[PDB]
Amino acid sequence: STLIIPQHYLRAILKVVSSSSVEVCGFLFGKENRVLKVRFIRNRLNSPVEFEMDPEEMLKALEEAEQENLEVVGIFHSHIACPPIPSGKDLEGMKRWPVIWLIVNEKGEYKAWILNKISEVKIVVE
Amino acid sequence: STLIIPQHYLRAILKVVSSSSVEVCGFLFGKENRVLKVRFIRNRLNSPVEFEMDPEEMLKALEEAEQENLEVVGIFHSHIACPPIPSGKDLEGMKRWPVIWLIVNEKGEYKAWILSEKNKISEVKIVVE
Ligand SMILES: [Cl-]
Ligand SMILES: [Zn+2]
Ligand SMILES: [Zn+2]
Repeated sequence: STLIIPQHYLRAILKVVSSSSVEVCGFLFGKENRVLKVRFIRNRLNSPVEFEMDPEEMLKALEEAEQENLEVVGIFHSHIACPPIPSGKDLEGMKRWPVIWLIVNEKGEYKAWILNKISEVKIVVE
Repeated sequence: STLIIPQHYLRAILKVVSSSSVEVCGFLFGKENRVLKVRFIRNRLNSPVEFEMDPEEMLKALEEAEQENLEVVGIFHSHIACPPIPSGKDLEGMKRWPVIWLIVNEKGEYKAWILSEKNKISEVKIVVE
């Protein structure tokens, strides 16, 4: 498993994360394992230790991707301070949404994960 | 659930954690939801970011507890410089050991966790008495 993401999209995510006091989250839209569009979604928990997508904004984003013939390649979110490795609650979310999970933090670290076996996904930056 | 822990036991755990450069781990032995004995167990990973109990010591601790008519109320361990919230590895362990998981850190924070009837992470109220 690999995740192919354009450099400028990953840098844009990292830049938002570097300025956020709460966990950030959103969708990686595209095709196969290739990211073609990034969509931030509001973290309705407003929290530095967990996230939950605003459901109305989530549905709107999914509708817009469908209109554009895009699929959900992944879910991305950030951690504050701690490493980009799934938490226990993250693993529960990966079972609900078994796509690629990209995790980043404010130190510029990034790793990707996919599902009862969890494996790291190699990130290919383009 | 609710976890009732004596104040001097929780203080002892937190002050050991404050002085430790690796994750600390052990058993909370007792009755029902009441901690009656704290037993530290070597972290065989000798790691600041994860833990695993030395099997040798783990077995002895459980037979000692049995000799005193005590049951496993919980497992406790520490995180260093991260919130006291279950890691992904912790969740795997919580499914193998469905008891209360008390997590602390070097900032003196402490939270407790169990898996619900749907096997989801759920927070447990801690009563310090
Ligand atoms: Cl263990
Ligand atoms: Zn996370
Ligand atoms: Zn842990």
